[PDB]
This record gives sequence, C-alpha cells and structure tokens, in this order.
Amino acid sequence: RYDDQLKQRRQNIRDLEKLYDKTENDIKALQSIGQLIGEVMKELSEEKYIVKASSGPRYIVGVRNSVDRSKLKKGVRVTLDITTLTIMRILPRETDPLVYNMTSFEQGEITFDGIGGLTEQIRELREVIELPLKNPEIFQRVGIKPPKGVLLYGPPGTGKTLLAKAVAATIGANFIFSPASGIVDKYIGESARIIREMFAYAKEHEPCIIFMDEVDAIGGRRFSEGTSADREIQRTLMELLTQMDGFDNLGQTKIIMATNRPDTLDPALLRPGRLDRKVEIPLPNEAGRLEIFKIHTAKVKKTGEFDFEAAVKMSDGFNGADIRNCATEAGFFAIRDDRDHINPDDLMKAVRKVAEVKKL
Amino acid sequence: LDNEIRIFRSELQRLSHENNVMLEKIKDNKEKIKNNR
Ligand SMILES: Nc1ncnc2c1ncn2[C@@H]1O[C@H](COP(=O)(O)OP(=O)(O)O)[C@@H](O)[C@H]1O
Repeated sequence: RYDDQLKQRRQNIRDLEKLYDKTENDIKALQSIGQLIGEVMKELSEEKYIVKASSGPRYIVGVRNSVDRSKLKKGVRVTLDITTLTIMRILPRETDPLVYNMTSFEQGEITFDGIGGLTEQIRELREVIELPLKNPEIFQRVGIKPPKGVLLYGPPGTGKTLLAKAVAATIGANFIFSPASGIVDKYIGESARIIREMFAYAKEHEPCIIFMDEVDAIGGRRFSEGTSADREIQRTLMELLTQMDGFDNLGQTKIIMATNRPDTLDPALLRPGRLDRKVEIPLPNEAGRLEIFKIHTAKVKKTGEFDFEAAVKMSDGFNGADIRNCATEAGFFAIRDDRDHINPDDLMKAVRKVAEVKKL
Repeated sequence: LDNEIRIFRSELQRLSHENNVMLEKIKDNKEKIKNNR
C-alpha cells in the first residue's frame, strides 16, 4: 500500500531533471548575444585584415587567437562582434537548394535518355565532352588544348534544360544546375560569393558538369554607362571569367551555358577561347513531331489512334515547347464533352486555335 | 510487515524534500526569462 505512493516519485523526479536542464540551457545561451556579418576584400597581416560589412562600410579589424589565419582569405564570409569589431568565426556553404542541387545518379554510367527530337546533338556532345573527362591524358601529348567551355544557342521554346540534364547523366557525370536568376534575384549585391562556392563545391566533387540558363542576365548594363552603381552587373561577369580561367582545363570540370539571343551575348568575354565551341540547334521535322507527340500524348487515356501522321502534315511553322500545351489544348475539350478517351477531332482542331496563339 | 511503513515512510519524507527543492530552482529560472523577456 505504502509502496505505490513512493513509486510515483521516482517517475516524478526524472520528469523534472529533463525539465530543469532545458530551463538551465536557455540562460546559457541568452548571454551569448548576437554578432554581425561581413566579407573580405584583401589581407594585410595576421594582426590586421580588412572586411566589408553587410550594412555598408569597409572596416579594418584584428582577429582572435583561435581561428586559423590560413583559412581566412578573400571571398570568405565572416562574423564578428559589434563594439570591438574583431573577427572570430566563419560559416561557408551559403546553401540555397532552390538554386542548385546535385544529380548523383547522373554518376550512374547507365542512365536513360530517350526523349525525341534530336539525335546528332546528343551524338556529338558525347564527342565534344566525353573524352576530355574519362581518359584525357592524351590531349596533351598529341599537342592540342581542349575546350574550357561550351555554348548551346537556339530559338526559345525547345526544351534543352532537360537535354543537358540528361546526357551528362547517361555518361556518368555529376550534374548540377542553377539558373542565373535567383543568384541575381534573391542576391542583389551578394552574388559572386555564390559563384566561387559553386565551383569549389564542384571541384572536390570532381568530375562534374555545369549547366546554367538565362545567362544573358549577367550583362545588365554591361558597362552601359560605366557608373559605379552597376558593380554587381559588372563584377558578376568578372568572377565568372577569373574562375573558369583557373581550371587549367585538365579534364575534371566542364561548363555549359545557353540562351536564345547569342547576338545579344556579351563577347567582352565568352567568345574567343572560353566558350570556344558554339553550337546551334534545330527544330522538329515531318516525323520528329510524332517522335514528340508519341511522348506527351502517349501518357494520357486517349482512344488510341494514329492521326499524328495525317495531323502533323497539317502542322507547319511550329516551335518545340508548345506541345505540352497542345495536348492540354485538347484536354480542355475532352472534359467539356464529359469524356475519358478523347478523339482526334480535338486534335484536328487543336492547333486551329494555337496557330493564332503564336500571333501574340 | 510493520517495519515496512516505519521504513518506507522515511523515503517518502525524503523525496518530498527532493521535490520541493527541484521545484524551486526551475521557478528561479522561470522568472529570469520573463525578466529578460
Ligand atoms: N524535344 C522535346 N521533347 C519533349 N518535350 C519538349 C521538347 N522540346 C520542348 N519540350 C517541352 O517544352 C518544355 C521545356 O522547354 P524549356 O526547357 O523551357 O526550353 P528552354 O530551356 O529553351 O526555355 C517542357 O514542357 C517540354 O515538355
């Protein structure tokens, strides 16, 4: 009887030792007041560095005992106190997985790439890019210098983002990709820090491929007036070039870029020897469109027919990426007639609207 | 089992002292946070 009255107590106490340690933890943190964030321009001595805060100024500072003066160099991100302004700690890996993300299975060496439209391209990039990566100890002794970089231009609405994503995945290369928007959309004046990190991260995961679209955004002014307000639109080209020159072009890192307006490109660089090989790309033809429509339309409950042949012969003057719309241009009429298995009548009048959609 | 309650009441008298003690150090911190909140 008088045993259970105690047995609830050994439970009681341990149910407080948990509670206590928490309430004693937090006060152990509140004294540790906040800090301030900066970035470095250069270096002068182990007793004096330079910084650049995240609220303007370019202070001069010293440094604490603990942190290795070795790791402190240019480009690094930094933290320090508010009054004395002495640097203590570092945080690398300015993560932004919305920006980039790896494809490790792209290092599979047997991956699938069977969408339609284009064969000699995927055939030739295999020539342009495979050999300098797998056993490139020959390009030197033969004599030539391989291409540091590539460029892939064409018209819009063609679905090439998935292409370069694919062919580096069958070959067995570690693929990563980041648009040139968020690096200048999310990050107005803290951008090029991401660039160099995007390579160092890429280095120690060698070999690897790059891909990056909307590349015509780095230009901005392109020194359209030489005012000191577009330093972001200027330097963001600079750090790009200085870094890609630093590869040595050995055969464990290569680069891809793309846009629609190469005539709008910035040949201040990326023309002569950096993006040496320029490669245009075509549109479909009398059977490619069935090689395409066999992809999207195949993935939905139609009736099952081959009006494609008699269809595309009616089609002409036809870009590429309008095809996810063309099926769904018909899907918006099957449901209207309260259907499940559509007919080609929706397809025979599908484009009949879409051709006028190209007008504007 | 007479010696039971002459003994197993003693521990009960102890853990009450153990409980009210730990009950207060948390009350102490419980107020601190409000002072710094
Ligand atoms: N050859 C193709 N095969 C399959 N889908 C394609 C093809 N070309 C374009 N598309 C479609 O277009 C879209 C991708 O185009 P997108 O990547 O935006 O081109 P770009 O990168 O030139 O802007 C996808 O919805 C895709 O289904």
